[PDB]
Amino acid sequence: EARDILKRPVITEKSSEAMAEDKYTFDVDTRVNKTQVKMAVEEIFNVKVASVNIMNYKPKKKRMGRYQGYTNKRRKAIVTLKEGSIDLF
Amino acid sequence: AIKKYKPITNGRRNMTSLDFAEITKTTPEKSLLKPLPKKAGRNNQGKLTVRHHGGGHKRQYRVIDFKRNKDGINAKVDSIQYDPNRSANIALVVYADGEKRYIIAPKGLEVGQIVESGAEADIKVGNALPLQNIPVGTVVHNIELKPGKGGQIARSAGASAQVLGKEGKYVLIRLRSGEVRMILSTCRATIGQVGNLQHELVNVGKAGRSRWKGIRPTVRGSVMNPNDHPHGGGEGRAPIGRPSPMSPWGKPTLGKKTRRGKKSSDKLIVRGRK
Amino acid sequence: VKRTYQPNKRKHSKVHGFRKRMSTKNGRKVLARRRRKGRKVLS
RNA sequence: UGAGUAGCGAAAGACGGGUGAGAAUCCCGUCCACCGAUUGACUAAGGUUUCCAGAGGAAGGCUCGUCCGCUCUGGGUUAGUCGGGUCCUAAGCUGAGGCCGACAGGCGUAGGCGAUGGAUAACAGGUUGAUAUUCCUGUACCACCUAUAAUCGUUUUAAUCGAUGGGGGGACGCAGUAGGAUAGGCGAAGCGUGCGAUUGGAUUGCACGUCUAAGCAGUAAGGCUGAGUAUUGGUACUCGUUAAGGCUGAGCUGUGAUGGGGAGAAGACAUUGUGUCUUCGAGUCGUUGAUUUCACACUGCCGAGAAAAGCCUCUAGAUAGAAAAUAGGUGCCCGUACCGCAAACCGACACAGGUAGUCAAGAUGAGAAUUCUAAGGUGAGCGAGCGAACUCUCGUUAAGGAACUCGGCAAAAUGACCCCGUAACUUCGGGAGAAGGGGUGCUCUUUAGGGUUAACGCCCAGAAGAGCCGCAGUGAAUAGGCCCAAGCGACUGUUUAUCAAAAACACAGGUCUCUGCUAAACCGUAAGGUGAUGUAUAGGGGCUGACGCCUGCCCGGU
RNA sequence: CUACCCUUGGUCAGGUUGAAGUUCAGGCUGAAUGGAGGACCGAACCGACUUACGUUGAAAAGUGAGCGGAUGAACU
Repeated sequence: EARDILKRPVITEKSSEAMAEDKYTFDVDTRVNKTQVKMAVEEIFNVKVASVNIMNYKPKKKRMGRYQGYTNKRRKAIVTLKEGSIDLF
Repeated sequence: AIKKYKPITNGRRNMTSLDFAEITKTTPEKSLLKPLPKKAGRNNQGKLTVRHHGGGHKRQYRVIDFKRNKDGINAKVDSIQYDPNRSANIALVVYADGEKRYIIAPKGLEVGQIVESGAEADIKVGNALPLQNIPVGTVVHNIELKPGKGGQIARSAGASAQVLGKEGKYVLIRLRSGEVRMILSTCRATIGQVGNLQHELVNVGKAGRSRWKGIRPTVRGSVMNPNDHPHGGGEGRAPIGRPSPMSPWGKPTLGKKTRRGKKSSDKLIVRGRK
Repeated sequence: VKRTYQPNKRKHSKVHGFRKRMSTKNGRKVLARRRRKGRKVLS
């Protein structure tokens, strides 16, 4: 369930400047609440989580050659931690 | 009791109102009030079935007891009060055990006077007792038609009826309308006349005052179109143009009787209106 | 000049809209009629 | 085809520099102009990525385009306290059983759902290209859980808790008045700035003088004539009109929160080509006038002005044993970008239209009117010439002054403030701003009330004289033409969205008639409803239409 | 959209007039006080009377200048 709650990390410039602090950004399953996210991070990465914020993103319109559609909707979570650090690249 | 206004304005030129000198308290009793949302003459289908009922002032309902079934206990009168839902004033009484309720207020009622109901009560203004125990000739109000149901006759401001005679289990009585009728002798009634006798002398004065009371205007039938009303118009003004005036629904409306035949109360009506 | 059609999210979902159409027999007729035509949007 | 014709959708731009293949149209600078009870700043609906950065110039943009609300690529919305849900109910909608009905189905009881209302714990500063009461720093508050504990003592009782038990409360209209505070405005100015090159002055020009929730103290007035006893919300007694605060509530003020933050200032940068900031310094006064904010508090009136929960109390009754305090912990879901009186909403359009609420500076004034400005925003997505006829919008005009025309249609004229004067008629209120006259700037004396106030002084002068200037003194803008006599309708109101606003409709008043209550009347096949939680001083229908004086003859016909 | 209604909310710069009532004075009327009204004048706001313009419109009902109501049978 823990490997199914967290989907992948987000690597952008806003997320990197946040990682300058102790904040890490994830894309998570669109059905979970922030308590599940908090407990999943602690189990997978073996750290101590201080807080967690979440937000929802709508689907966007997009084209590929006269084919109008939508992207997937997504859920984003930002995890502040007290002790430890997550190794990424 | 009737105060006249000076003609400072054309609207207030002949207006009249009654001063509220009988009222002794201007705030109702919180425990006996209930909500009363308005219906503008519209039934459970949502359609308008009675004309000319509209949006007046907001009102609360005072719970009045027309039964008077607490017997053998005295009640002392506290105050006379205004009631928006009827033409008579009301009085708040307090029973010896501490209960309060409203009754319609009779003509010569005063604060502090004690009032009583039962079969052994005395013949004095305010008392309620069965018609069997009321001597002939008494003036009486708030009469029942089925024993224990509550008073239904003679409840307007200044209304009264008087007892005439006695049959086996019925009592003769003359109503304010002028008709004489038999009423079951097990039915209660209250002694006296209903107060606020000046109520019908008021001159309303302006169109807006009757709109404050929930009355919307009335359009005459002869200024409508033929598809709207039997008096639907011709060219210019026109006479009635028929053997008899009609209603908006095409039925004669001047002189024709509408009481239904074969009613059970036919045998109780001794003499009708004249 | 005020035009007809002043939009409103709640009014639209309550007058048209799936549950309202399903609450009567003649609304279920509409839904079946649009299914038979192959229409992409039902209410 | 009409034809290189009509149009290019309200308005002020000019020049220098830059970039580019290409510039009236893009970027930067200076000057000029327009709005400013708003073309400024917030919040809703509605829209749904239009938001930001880099790249682009085929189509869209009424011209151009290097630009863009357009195309490509990649990004952006963070909540225990903000608005909803895990709270409450209104209208209304649904409704287990139930009632009715060719079928389909209609109604309705308990109960549910349903805000536009009731309840409800967070503020100041910092920071990004794009979010912030959400992130960061500081300081708080509210629920819930477990430990550490004084008080806890049969669990009747006792502390405790306690009812689908009782009582209170929440809890309410409209108008007016006199106040208390505070916000904001204005003038001296306690410390900052700089001191002029066109004649002159320097006692002179310009400005700032801030700062939260929470916590502690006290407190301007407000309400209750208050405060005990015995008995069944009520009845008898004592101190009473004291209000002393006895009690209850109550705006606001002082401390600290904060030797902190920010700050008119640079005066400290090696630098962040010196910009920006490493860094180090600093002021928090007294006057005046004062709400449209903070009480339906108080007084008055008739048309007599929601509910339920949260909340406070007394209980039947129950149980070790529950109290505050300290220390730890825990705190979900949805929305959050951007436009938003509009180039993004409703109008087919980058459309002179329509779109709920909040904030509201200076001079002048009664004013949110008028003209010019502030804070802030904007220069309108075709231009350059020439100054033809004709059309539109605007100004002036000799002599005459309605001769025009269906008709003074349109225009002109009146207009603010102060003083004087005011008819017929009348329902005695009115008519009335009737008509008709006169005055107004600036300076100096004398007086001189409100006396601003300690006071002439603060300030309108409260007023009288004596002077000066012009064609003209409410020198601009804005601000009633009036009178006489007849129809019609008493009056305020209403009407043919989009050719008729009226003499038409309403109306207060009058009169006739039906209706004794499961009322008559009306909707419905019925059940069920309105009438009405009303009861002849009431309810339905017809005609007339304030008020005054009145309302004649005919009952053969229907 | 529009007509009527139901429940629950919101808005109306300023000036003017001076009803009941009350208090004194005179001898029933005079002065103070008071603050009524489908009252008056006039912005916001709501309307739509006259006129000019527009009529392959800026707009499939508008704009400019005057104009009616503006505490109420008000507007939203």
